[PDB]
Amino acid sequence: ASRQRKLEALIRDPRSPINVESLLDGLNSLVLDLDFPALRKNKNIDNFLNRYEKIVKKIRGLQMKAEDYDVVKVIGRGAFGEVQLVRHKASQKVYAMKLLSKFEMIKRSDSAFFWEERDIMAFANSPWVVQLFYAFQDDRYLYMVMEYMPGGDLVNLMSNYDVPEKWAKFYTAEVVLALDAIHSMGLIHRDVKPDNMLLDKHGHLKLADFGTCMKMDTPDYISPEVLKSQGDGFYGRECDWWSVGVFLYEMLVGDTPFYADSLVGTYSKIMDHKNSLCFPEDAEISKHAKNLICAFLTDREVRLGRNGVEEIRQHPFFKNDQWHWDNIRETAAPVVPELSSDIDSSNFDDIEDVETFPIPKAFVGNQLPFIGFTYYR
Amino acid sequence: ASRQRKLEALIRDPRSPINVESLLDGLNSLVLDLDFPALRKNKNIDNFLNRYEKIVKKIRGLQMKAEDYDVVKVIGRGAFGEVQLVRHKASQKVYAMKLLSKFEMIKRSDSAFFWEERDIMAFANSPWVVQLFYAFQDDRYLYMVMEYMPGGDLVNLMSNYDVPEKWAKFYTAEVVLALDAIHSMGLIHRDVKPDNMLLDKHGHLKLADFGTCMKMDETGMVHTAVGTPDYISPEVLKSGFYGRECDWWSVGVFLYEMLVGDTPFYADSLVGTYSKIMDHKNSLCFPEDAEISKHAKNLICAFLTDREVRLGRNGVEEIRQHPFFKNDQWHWDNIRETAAPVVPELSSDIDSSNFDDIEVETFPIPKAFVGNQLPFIGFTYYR
Ligand SMILES: COc1cccc([C@@H](C)NC(=O)N2CCN(c3ccncc3F)CC2)c1
Ligand SMILES: COc1cccc([C@@H](C)NC(=O)N2CCN(c3ccncc3F)CC2)c1
Repeated sequence: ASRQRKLEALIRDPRSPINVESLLDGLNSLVLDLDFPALRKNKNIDNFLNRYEKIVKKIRGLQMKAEDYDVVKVIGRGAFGEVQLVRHKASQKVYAMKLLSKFEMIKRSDSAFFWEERDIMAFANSPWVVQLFYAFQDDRYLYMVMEYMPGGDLVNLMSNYDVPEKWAKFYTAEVVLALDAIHSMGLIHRDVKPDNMLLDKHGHLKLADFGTCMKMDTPDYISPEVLKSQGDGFYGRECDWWSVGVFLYEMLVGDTPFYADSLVGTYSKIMDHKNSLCFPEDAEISKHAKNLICAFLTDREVRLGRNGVEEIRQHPFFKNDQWHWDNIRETAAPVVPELSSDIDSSNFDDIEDVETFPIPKAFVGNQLPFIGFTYYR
Repeated sequence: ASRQRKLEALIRDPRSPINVESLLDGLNSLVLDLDFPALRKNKNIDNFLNRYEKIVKKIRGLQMKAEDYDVVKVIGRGAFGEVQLVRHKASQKVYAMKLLSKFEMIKRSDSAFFWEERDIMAFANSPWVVQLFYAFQDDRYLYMVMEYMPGGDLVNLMSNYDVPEKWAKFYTAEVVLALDAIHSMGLIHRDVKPDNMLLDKHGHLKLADFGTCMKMDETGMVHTAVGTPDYISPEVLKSGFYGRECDWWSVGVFLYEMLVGDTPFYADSLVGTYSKIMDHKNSLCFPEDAEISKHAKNLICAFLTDREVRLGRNGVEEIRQHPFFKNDQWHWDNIRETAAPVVPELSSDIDSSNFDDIEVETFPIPKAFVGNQLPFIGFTYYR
């Protein structure tokens, strides 16, 4: 009665683990996990597969797949895969496509980070967060089709420009609002660095790579609390604000505040931040700028953005003739990328470069961890 | 594009193996098959189950289940389970509910017959076929909820009445139309007997128990020998392939049993019966005390021949046109809308007086994945 309506409503909902796409993943995964000669000696398994052989072929053909896209260039490599500039053959539309290796994720006991990353991108519904259009999978890989950010990352920008203060003010403010959005979604980022900051066709910020994001209840940018925790300890949204401090320093000064040749040296410097933070005497930087940086680069307890974002927004470093907080993203960016075509990847550095699951002797469920991943916007 | 529309259309279709109910069976089955302590030592399995623990509880609660019905009486027992007169607690509506044991079906290498049985009752869309309203499953059982047939079976009727010819004419004609419907759906019944013939509240026939039904080829034949023997045809005995004509043999037998009161090829032993059936040219003899017309005898004989020359080889028209069926009471286009010979006098909606009174082991906890629920993925059906 109402029960059939209730159940139908669960299945309709795109956030549901039992939506149509998830239920299909369930089927595809089961077939992938069971379709091996050794396992088909079991008559239950063999007859099941025979019954569902035809229909699962049909589905694989109809459903979205890697073959539906043409790979133009690899624009990123990461711990568990790569990012590809692609074009969808039919629509001719250009996207960024993130690939994640199932084998590697399983092998290296790390097979749950993608869920929040997927959800953030699918559902944030925010101009500070990169949009996911499609998520799908093969037997080897998870794929995430996102909107292509042709302006490249902030690491790129800082390496190709001496950044004046007015620019840094803009970018910092955009990072501030972006992080606030993430925080509103109940998330701590945990890895705010310019590698994870991307510029759109109009030179405006969007955040990408949400692989460290956690739902609330490289060391250069890590905060002292997070450092001391990992030997347990707990921490909050203020740890991201530390990283903004670092970011602003890097932009204005051009080196990282706690740079050392080794990683251990850097940790040691960060821990000793009260003494180690020194603005070089040749650095062309305002008092307000220095003030803000220092406000961020304190112990967790007294750090700017402990009492939320307003105190950050109200800081006088951010005073300017060009933009307000309510309209910054709708204003002219410092650097609008000059792009020659829809596949222009000039703001992305070139990249130079496999093993699958072994054929199992019994049921092992290597596809089980990824049931639910598929998403069609 | 159109692909997402094509795929959606597959899932919408109630005949599809990937409809929503089937996809859910898929999930439930996977959880039932994996949720055992030994298997959860595999981290893929354990974490999957943890993720899907809550939502699968929710689903089990929402979905139809045996607990939703109150069992009033067991009205039938069969090879792989039982038939229960039930009442659905909320609606208060009465149904017949057929149960089939998963364990037994698996154990006794017979785990596909129910598919056609389900489909026949779900989709026949015919007054000669018992309507299935719901099909569902537990970890132990398949359930089929059907319309309750309070008039009982023809075995019952024959035992409680000397059946005159006019009656037999009626019931035979109803069986003829019923079998024609089954045949139109592309099916050979293979087990036409009065046990499988049931009377509704108004005393009219519907067929039930489609457990022997087979889908014909594109050439009408079917491919190891089923049935209680009295009603089995010589071709099916000697088999080997056979067609729709083997059901018509059984109608011959049925008509004989109604009119005469014993089976045409009765013997004390089974071997004697087979021997008689095989020798039907000589063995078929109408007893001198039997109340039966020439036309009746003619029809029976027309059915009780070798497959090659049997009535209903050239379809049903020749059967319908046989003069035995001529009468003052009904035509073929309206028979079922005319007054039945015996309207059951029933005291209540749970009256089972036309049903005779009626006088367990589960799957072991498996050490590795074995997929005992896999054979039943797709069974669930909500009309
Ligand atoms: C742990 O596994 C992986 C696998 C691949 C990549 C990564 C990290 C290094 N970077 C990343 O995920 N991204 C998101 C997509 N980014 C865009 C590039 C253009 N357009 C839009 C993007 F979102 C680029 C950075 C980690
Ligand atoms: C092989 O396993 C089984 C298990 C149980 C029953 C059977 C067979 C022997 N009988 C059967 O299927 N039926 C259909 C339901 N029938 C109705 C009874 C009242 N009302 C409506 C019915 F359809 C009564 C006979 C076989």
